[PDB]
Amino acid sequence: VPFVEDWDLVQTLGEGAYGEVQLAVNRVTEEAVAVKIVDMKRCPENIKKEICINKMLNHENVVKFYGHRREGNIQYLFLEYCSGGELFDRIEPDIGMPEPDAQRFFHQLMAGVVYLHGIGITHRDIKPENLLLDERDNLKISDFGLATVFRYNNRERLLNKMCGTLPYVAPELLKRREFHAEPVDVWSCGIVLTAMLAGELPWDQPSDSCQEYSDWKEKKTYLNPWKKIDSAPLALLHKILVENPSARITIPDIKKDRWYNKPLKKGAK
Ligand SMILES: O=C(Nc1ccccc1N1CCNCC1)c1csc(-n2ncc3ccccc32)n1
Repeated sequence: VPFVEDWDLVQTLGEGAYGEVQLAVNRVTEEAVAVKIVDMKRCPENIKKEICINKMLNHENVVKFYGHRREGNIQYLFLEYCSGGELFDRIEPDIGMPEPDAQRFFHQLMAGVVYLHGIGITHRDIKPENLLLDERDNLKISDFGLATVFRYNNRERLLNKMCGTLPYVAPELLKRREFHAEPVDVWSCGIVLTAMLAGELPWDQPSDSCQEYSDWKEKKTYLNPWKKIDSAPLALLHKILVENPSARITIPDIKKDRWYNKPLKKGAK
C-alpha cells in the first residue's frame, strides 16, 4: 504494498516556458524523482512528442523517463532526478572551471550525444542549462522538448526548422534552408566546451554581422575567450567551430583528438 504509488512534492527545482520542474519523494521508498508539470490548457501535441521521444531513451548520460500522469489538464512527466543540478552553475563567470573537470563533462556529453545520434534523435538545444549532474557529478542530457527524429529506417531526413538558442546555434541554421542534424549538435557541444573553459560565450550568434564571430573566423586567438584556453583544447575547438558543416569535425573524429585523449586529474564527485 500500500502507498507505494504516492509521491510528495517537496520543492521547486525550476520554472520557465516549459512549466515547472519539482522534486518529488516517494511516500514509502523515499526515492527521489523530478516531475515536470505542465498545464496543457495553456501543447497536447508537443507533450505527446516529448513523451514519445523520452520513451526511446535509455542511456547513462541521458535523463531517464519513468512515465507520466494526466490529472485533468495537468500533465506530469516523471524524470530522473539529478541532485548535482545544472552544469550552468558549475561555470564560473569569466573563469570557467578546471580543465580536468571540463574534459570529464565533455567526454560524458559526447557519450550522450553519440547515443542519441545512434538512435536517430537530435536534441537541438544543447547548452549548460540543459545538462544536469547526478550525485556523483555524472552528466545527463535533459529537455527533449525541441528534439526530433533525423534518421529512420536508415534514411536521414534534413532539418529546416530554425530552433535552439542563438549563442549555441550553428551558422548553417541561420543561413541555409535545410541542414544536417548532427553537425548542429556537434557545434553546440563546442560552444558548451568553450563556456566551460573560459566562463563566457564567444558570440551572441555566429553571423557575419557579429564582430566576435568574424574575429574567430580570422583566427584572432590572442583575444578572449580563446586566449584563456590551452592550446590542446583550443585545437579541438578549431575543428568543431568550423563554419562549413560538411568540413566540421564529426564525433568519431572528436574521439581521436589529442586533447580529448589527454590524461588529466579527475574522478567522480
Ligand atoms: O528533465 C528534467 N528537466 C526538464 C525537462 C523538460 C524541460 C525542461 C527541464 N529542465 C528545465 C530547467 N533546466 C534543466 C531542464 C530534469 C530532470 S532532473 C532535473 N533537475 N534536477 C535538479 C535540477 C535543478 C534545476 C532544474 C532542474 C533540475 N530536471
